[PDB]
Formats: sequence, C-alpha cells, structure tokens
Amino acid sequence: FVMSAPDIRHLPSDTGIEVAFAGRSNAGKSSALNTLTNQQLINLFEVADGKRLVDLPGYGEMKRKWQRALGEYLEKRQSLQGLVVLMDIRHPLKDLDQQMIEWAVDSNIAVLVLLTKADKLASGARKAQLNMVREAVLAFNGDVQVETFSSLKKQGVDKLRQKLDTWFS
Repeated sequence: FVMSAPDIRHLPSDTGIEVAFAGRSNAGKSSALNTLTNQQLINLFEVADGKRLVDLPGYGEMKRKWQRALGEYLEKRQSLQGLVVLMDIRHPLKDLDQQMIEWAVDSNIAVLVLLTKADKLASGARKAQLNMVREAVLAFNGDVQVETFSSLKKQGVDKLRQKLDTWFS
C-alpha cells in the first residue's frame, strides 16, 4: 500500500524494517523513489510484508520545528535500518544535508548519499564531485556510502537497489 502520515506518532506500527529517504526540495527524491516503485507529510510505501520505504518531507524560526522532527524520527524509529540522503551533485553537502548524515551516524544508522542530477555534469567534473564528497564524508566516522545518481539516464539505480536489498535482508 501507499500511506501518508502527519507526524511520527501516526506512522504505522514500528515493527519490521524500513529505509528512509531525505533531501532538500528539487533533489530528485520523488524521481528516485519512482525508480524503486510504480505506486509536510511523511509518505510510506510498503514494498513487502514488514518492509517499508519512508519519504521524509524535504527540508528545503519556522524550520527549527521541522528539522527537529526529522532528528526525532532518526533517533526513535526502531525499525529504521538505513537512510538515503539525496543531494544535487552541483551543490551537495549543504548544512542541512550534513546534519541529517551526522544525526543518522550518531543513531547508528547506515547512510547512502546519492549525488543526483549526475548527468548534468561532464564525466570529469562528475568524478571530481564524487571524490570530493567521498573524502568529505569520512569526517563523520560512520557508515556513509556515496554514489552518483541519474533518474534520466537511470544511472545508479542498481546500486540503490543493491544497498536497499542489503538493508532489507
């Protein structure tokens, strides 16, 4: 099924396994999830009996509240087994992006960073950004895998499916 919940207290029973997706607006979150399924609020899609994908509201005096809710989810959700943080390869690692990774790492949650719109950069610049984010990510001291992603060219889709299969198994 497909569900939408107003807050964490309304999420379905905290049992089984789920993987969350997060990122600023226009990071390709929806487009990325569409490569996994064909099916503000927190949207959930159950891909199996007790296996769900969670789409956390984009974080793109008023934001303090919403940013706090994101951290509470990462810290309290017992069934959370991984976090996918999507960021545009042209402007990755913004303060909020780094905050989500740090929070995940402190809650012992594995992380997968997807540098989206990878097709927007030439081979040379694309590789340069990937290497930069990989080096930068070592500063978190966690389990942070980084991969380039392109919804248009369907690049990085298999890597995403493989990461998920590992976390779901």
